[PDB]
Amino acid sequence: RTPSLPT
Amino acid sequence: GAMGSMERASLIQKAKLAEQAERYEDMAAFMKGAVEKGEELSCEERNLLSVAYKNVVGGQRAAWRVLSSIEQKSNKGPEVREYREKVETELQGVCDTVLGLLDSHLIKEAGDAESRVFYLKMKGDYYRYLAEVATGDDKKRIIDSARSAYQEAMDISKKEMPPTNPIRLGLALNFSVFHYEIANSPEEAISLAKTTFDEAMADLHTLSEDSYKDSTLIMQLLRDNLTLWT
Ligand SMILES: *Cc1ccc(-n2c(-c3cccnc3)nc3ccccc32)cc1Br
Repeated sequence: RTPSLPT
Repeated sequence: GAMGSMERASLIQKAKLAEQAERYEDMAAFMKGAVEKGEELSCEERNLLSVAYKNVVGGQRAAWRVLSSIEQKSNKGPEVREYREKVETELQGVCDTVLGLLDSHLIKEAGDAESRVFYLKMKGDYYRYLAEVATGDDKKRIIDSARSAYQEAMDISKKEMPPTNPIRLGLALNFSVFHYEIANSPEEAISLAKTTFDEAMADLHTLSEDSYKDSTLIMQLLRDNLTLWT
């Protein structure tokens, strides 16, 4: 899965 | 709810403490309590809400993926499926709680672009998480709900925010992920990431050093995805 915005 | 007797300011203070203690379930419960006080949230408060639930659901999603992978390799008794279902239901419940807070009544009271875009982005993200685990009759509607929320957020951000605004950038990053991972639209994903990157690059000259650091961080995440997808 591709990375979304991290925290 | 259970936080009904605690002062709003105490809930926010305790959310910050829970963040420091890496107690994200507590953090989320404190922020839910704060939202349920009925007042609008500040920028800092919106970010506390986001951090808390992203950490909670992030753990759940990671567990679901581990279990789903095992289940698929098994296809043995019903246990793997049962436990995957248990984690799935708990994840769905967290998503439903967040969606509930946005609908009752964060989005309807959010008039400024920064707040309204932030909440619609969150709405897109949590429908996206629901989509990741959906299989039944409502899967297409779930995907469309994510899409609709992200699209409204994008339309406002394009009208009201500069191309370097971190919220605008993070929204584009996550909508591009939606297209690639959920909507089976890799070309749309790539286009959105590249147009967002390029328009931001051209506006960096307007920024302070601190703003520049924020914007370029998110731009690098866009670039990282483009590198992975091409
Ligand atoms: C979805 C999302 C996007 C952007 C950030 N965020 C912000 C920010 C600025 C103004 C208001 N809210 C958030 N600043 C950031 C710097 C670095 C990385 C991300 C940043 C947060 C979220 Br949840």
